[PDB]
Amino acid sequence: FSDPWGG
Amino acid sequence: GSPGIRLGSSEDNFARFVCKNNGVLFENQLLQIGLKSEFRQNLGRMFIFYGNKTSTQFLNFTPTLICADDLQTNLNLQTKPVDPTVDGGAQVQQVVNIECISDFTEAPVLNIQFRYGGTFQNVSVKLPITLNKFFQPTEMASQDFFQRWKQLSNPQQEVQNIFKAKHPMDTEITKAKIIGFGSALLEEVDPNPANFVGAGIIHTKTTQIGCLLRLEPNLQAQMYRLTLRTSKDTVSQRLCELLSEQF
Repeated sequence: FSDPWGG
Repeated sequence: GSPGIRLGSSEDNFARFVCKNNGVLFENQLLQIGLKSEFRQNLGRMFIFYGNKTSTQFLNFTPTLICADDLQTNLNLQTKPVDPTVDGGAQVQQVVNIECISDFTEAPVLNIQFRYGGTFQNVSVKLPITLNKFFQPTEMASQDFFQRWKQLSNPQQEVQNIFKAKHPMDTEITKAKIIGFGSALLEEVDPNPANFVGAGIIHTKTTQIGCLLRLEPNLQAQMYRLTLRTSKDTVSQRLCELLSEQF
């Protein structure tokens, strides 16, 4: 899943 | 008209969450707020993450969602309780269940209030729940696109914006931004190969709005002409406004 901290 | 330096405001990074769902929405010297969300039909679920950047724990961590009255009639948000104690270096999660009742333009406000080092901390940031999140992309053949494009009746349903590019023009990025926005990116529909074409349906509890869009670049001018043709004037206006800010 995509990282909540990566953006 | 929303004046003043957009730094240390409630929306410094809002636009970064229109074409993607994850990332750091806000960050001061005590708190980090991250996101992830998913949407389906007229529903969504957003996870908000609160990171404690200090060596000290926060107390009475109270995040609240605030919507003007107008926004509350179009967007229904429900949330679960959040652990009120956040250890230093620790993270806590909040779940927001989303139901779109009708198209909306305003954004919810997320207010964070907590205790740190014996002091009261308050933070307010605009939450990136936007209309295009309820898109259902619709792939279709060229001929079908043009037939639908030409079925628009009331001029209020077409909204056009000729604006300056804020970002270097780049074909792949543009394609990526359109896909991320939510509609389908239809390849080779416009006879002018330099233009982009999209199509999708915006889903809400009370009405489904068919949506078409054309994006025209002008390298010399460093501008784009974006056109939204949908079955509801307010949807065309909000989608065009949101999409225009991305390029």
